[PDB]
Amino acid sequence: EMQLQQSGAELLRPGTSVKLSCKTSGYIFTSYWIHWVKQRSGQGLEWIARIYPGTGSTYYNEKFKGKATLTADKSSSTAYMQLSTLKSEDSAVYFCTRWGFIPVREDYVMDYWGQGTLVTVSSAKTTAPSVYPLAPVCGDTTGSSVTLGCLVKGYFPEPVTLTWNSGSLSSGVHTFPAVLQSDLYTLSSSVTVTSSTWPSQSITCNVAHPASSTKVDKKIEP
Amino acid sequence: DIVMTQSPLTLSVTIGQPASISCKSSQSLLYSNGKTYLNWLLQRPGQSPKRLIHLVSKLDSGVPDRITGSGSGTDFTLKISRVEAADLGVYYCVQGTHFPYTFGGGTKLEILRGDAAPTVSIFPPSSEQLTSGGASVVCFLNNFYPKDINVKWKIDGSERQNGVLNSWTDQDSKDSTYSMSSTLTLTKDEYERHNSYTCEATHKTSTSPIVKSFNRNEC
Ligand SMILES: [Zn+2]
Ligand SMILES: [Zn+2]
Ligand SMILES: [Zn+2]
Ligand SMILES: [Zn+2]
Ligand SMILES: [Zn+2]
Ligand SMILES: [Zn+2]
Ligand SMILES: [Zn+2]
Repeated sequence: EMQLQQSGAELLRPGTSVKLSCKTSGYIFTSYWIHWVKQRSGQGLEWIARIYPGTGSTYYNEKFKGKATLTADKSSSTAYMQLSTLKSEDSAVYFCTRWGFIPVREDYVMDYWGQGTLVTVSSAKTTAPSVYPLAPVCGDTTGSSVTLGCLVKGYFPEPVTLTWNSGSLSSGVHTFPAVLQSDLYTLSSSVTVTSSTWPSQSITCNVAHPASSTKVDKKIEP
Repeated sequence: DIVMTQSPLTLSVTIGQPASISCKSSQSLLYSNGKTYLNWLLQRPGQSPKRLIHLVSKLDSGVPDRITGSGSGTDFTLKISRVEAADLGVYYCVQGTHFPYTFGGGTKLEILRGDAAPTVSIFPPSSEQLTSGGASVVCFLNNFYPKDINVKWKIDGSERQNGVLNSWTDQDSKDSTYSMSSTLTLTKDEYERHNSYTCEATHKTSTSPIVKSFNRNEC
């Protein structure tokens, strides 16, 4: 099982630099090219560069010469990409991928991708979120079923992890994308259960904000 | 660089029907060795992209042959003979014949289905928030189709436009429906000066706006 594991989200200040890592496993690291791809605001991919860890040979997209520097540590099977002097356009999700093209064969092998690393270029300060429980009053949906909610607001930067009952309750939940407003994000999640479950059994909202090292569990009380 | 134009931008197809996506390039993708390096990728919601086809028509291992690729020169087409729920996502063409490699803008494939009216839930401010001097009234409009919906908040009969924060989820790969959240944030003081808070929606499934409200008061 071939696997590419990337580093976590990063909050960078304008003008500074970051080194992203792409740890590989399950294949001979030195025999395949690793490419880096960039994705901004959804559908919009750009090819950055590729490195052949076996030799250290690299090829860059003219647009990125001077912006990205690719390296690879054979002893640890980790490819790195350093971005220098970050600006607005640099906020994006970066992916690493063992593309799989074999030049000599003029054919391809399966492509493996990393999960992606989100880079945020901002000078705004890190803020812990407030987690508020949403118990129904009119948001009851009447009997039969009842939906509860969880409001996570005023945090920076992304991401925040929200689960219900420590991951146990995964069906019927809707976690909405966080929306930025005035340097702070807001995110909400709703969970629809049967009238028999709640308030008979407890429903708890779990939230984690790594950047602040904030972890909070809110119990949806009536 | 080579410009790759994909059309359509989005396509709504019912499960079982065929779907085809076009990709045009500013230069022939025929390489000097006679091979044409055109690839098609699929990025599933919340997932990294994955290559479906390479060398114009060669399927990658583990890719269902419901998917077909074809074309030459500057015009290429990806065809899904019979679409399933797993085909939901954005498709891209990537050319590797010319340097640097360039991608198409993407084509979002959405599963067309039977209309579904929203299930609305409205929630008053939690005790905790009010303590901080803030008040948010949340409204959830779950599982509807089509995605097109218009929600407006009304306090004591008047439309409130300032302080509204909306968020929509992508098409659910389980029921093909959409859900959206609308939060209206006020100060504690003003919240306690009004009575009725109404979450009003406009959707295809109703000739009249879908309403959900509550009257805040005391006791
Ligand atoms: Zn092949
Ligand atoms: Zn060329
Ligand atoms: Zn040439
Ligand atoms: Zn008034
Ligand atoms: Zn009045
Ligand atoms: Zn009023
Ligand atoms: Zn009044």
